[PDB]
Amino acid sequence: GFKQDIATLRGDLRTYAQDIFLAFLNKYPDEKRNFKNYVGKSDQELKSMAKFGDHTEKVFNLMMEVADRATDCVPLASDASTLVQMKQHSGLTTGNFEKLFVALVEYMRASGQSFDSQSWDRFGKNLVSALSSAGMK
Ligand code: HEM
Ligand SMILES: O=[N+]([O-])c1ccc(O)c(O)c1
Repeated sequence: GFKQDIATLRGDLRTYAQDIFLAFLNKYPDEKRNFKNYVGKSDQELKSMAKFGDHTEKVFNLMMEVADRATDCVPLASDASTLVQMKQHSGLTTGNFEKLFVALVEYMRASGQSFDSQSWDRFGKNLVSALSSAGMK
């Protein structure tokens, strides 16, 4: 289920982080607007950049923190607030996060593995609604 998926992901976090983030950027080309240093580079090129692996993993580490602190795939309000208030997230709307988890859910379903896709789908929707309650546009 959800808890095991957190362990699966954390076990090889950098690899999953990159795979899922690439699936997201490729599914929603316009989203690269929030990542000017990633434009005009193939998946394999992005992989070779230090800050791509570093940032993507640090994103997914935080995401696993929030996921693990969640109850029934409902994240803590304080975790959503953290995400809203991050200076790096100044420009963002819940739409950015919604698309990320759409991509994440899609990745899981297409994976050979028994991820609990429905739980992650719920977690994503519940994060979005919590982001809104903590003040994100
Ligand atoms: C649950 C979802 C997310 C989590 C947990 C998360 C977490 C983080 C973390 C930890 C950092 C700092 C990374 C570092 O120190 O290198 C970061 C930076 C950043 N994030 Fe998020 N993030 C999420 C979603 C998003 C989304 C959906 C977008 C835009 C589509 C976004 C855009 C950015 C930008 C622009 C930065 C700083 C510039 C950069 O590192 O690319 N984040 N995020
Ligand atoms: O949301 N993500 O997955 C992100 C956000 C910023 C990054 O620099 C990154 O490599 C991934």
